[PDB]
Amino acid sequence: MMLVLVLGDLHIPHRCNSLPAKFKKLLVPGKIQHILCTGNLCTKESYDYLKTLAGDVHIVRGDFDENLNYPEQKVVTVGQFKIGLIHGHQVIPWGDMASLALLQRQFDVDILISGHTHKFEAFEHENKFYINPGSATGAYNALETNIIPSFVLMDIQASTVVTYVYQLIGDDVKVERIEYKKP
Amino acid sequence: DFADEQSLVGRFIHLLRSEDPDQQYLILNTARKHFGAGGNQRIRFTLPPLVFAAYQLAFRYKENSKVDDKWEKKCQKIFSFAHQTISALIKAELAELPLRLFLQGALAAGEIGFENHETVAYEFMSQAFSLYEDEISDSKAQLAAITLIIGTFERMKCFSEENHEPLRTQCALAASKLLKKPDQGRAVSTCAHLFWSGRNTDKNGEELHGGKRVMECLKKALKIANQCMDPSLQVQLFIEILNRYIYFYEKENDAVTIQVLNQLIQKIREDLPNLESSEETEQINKHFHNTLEHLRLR
Repeated sequence: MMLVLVLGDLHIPHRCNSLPAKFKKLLVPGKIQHILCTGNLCTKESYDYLKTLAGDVHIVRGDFDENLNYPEQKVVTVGQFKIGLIHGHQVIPWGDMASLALLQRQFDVDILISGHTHKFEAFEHENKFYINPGSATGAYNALETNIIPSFVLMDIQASTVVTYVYQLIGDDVKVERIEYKKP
Repeated sequence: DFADEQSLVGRFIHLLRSEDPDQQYLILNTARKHFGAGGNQRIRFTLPPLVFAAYQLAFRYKENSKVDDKWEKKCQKIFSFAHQTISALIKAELAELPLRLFLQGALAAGEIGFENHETVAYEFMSQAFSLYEDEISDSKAQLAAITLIIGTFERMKCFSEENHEPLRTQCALAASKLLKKPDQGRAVSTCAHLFWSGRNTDKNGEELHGGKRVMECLKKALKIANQCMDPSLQVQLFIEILNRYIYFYEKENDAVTIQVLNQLIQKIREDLPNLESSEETEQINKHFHNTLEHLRLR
């Protein structure tokens, strides 16, 4: 039974210099066996930090990442789950559910991870699961004047996922649980 | 080396946001001058954060929006600063980066609405378009760059029809003119969205919902499909244009008749079969099936 970490849109050092203080205290090596990164962390400096928390890291190219060597989108299988990854800027309109869904068909994935909007989202649609970690650094975004730092780690036992959303509201770190199981 | 001042700028940018607003513009300008004498291979990592600085500071000026009476004037100056900083990167023979930074500026000016914000936003957009024409030649970079321009323009609602119609048409042409037939087709259909969800200040906040124009867009897209001249991609481009039709159908765009969806699904049936068993050929069936399962016809 494996747990995966999902984050992105860190935007270091374009808009932020690092992940919030408390969050750093929660992400420590050993616990994570997988990492799916949506966003543009931008600097390779942030790729290394990621490479710390775990060894098997998956990253897709964001609209501001320096290294052009990342995949526009990638499909990674995690146990019984087939998961798609894409940054989001390629989905028009940007955070449109119908457009994300249209994308799900083409990929043929059970779960679809994307970011770009910097707004955490975890919902089910026509027997499929959609997750948007948000911005681990609460990175600025012209469309939304109030961004909330956050990441999300899911736990897969078998054909059943439980995604934990980590938000940074106020000082304390609130949390929320959401479960999804293959149709 | 040429990027060893990045971590450095991170702190700077971070702490900048704590000093008071009128204080920041001055500090941001000297940080510019300072890094400005840095070189040309350096400003690439150094100046961008300052650009986002400007943007965030532009919002800060508004959030102080009744305590100051010249906040709209400060915003105009800070956007003039960003325009400047970005032009610096172009001089240092950069394109991709500056094109995206102009887009961000366009979005920012749209959202803030200080006075003359529309004029500024339009300047930032055409400036982005200029880089697209002139400096971006690679086919791949194009599809990505034009798709980013369309996605950005689609979120903006500040333009008056007098400005929206030009950008709107300009995207369509850019799209139909891409290097390859494949990219040409995907892009042109993506423009569909500009005529449906796009918003001008004339319908008083409402989307134009031009079912008619959305159809012609996907129509031209189809024409592009029939020429792709390749079994595998030809069909694959058909399945995509089909899902796109569906996107508008389900949004209750009267123009998208069920007959049209049928004609396209049919053609796809008469072609999907002639493919060599592949890791791909199989996925194009799954894709088509997913699409048909979505329509409940499977």
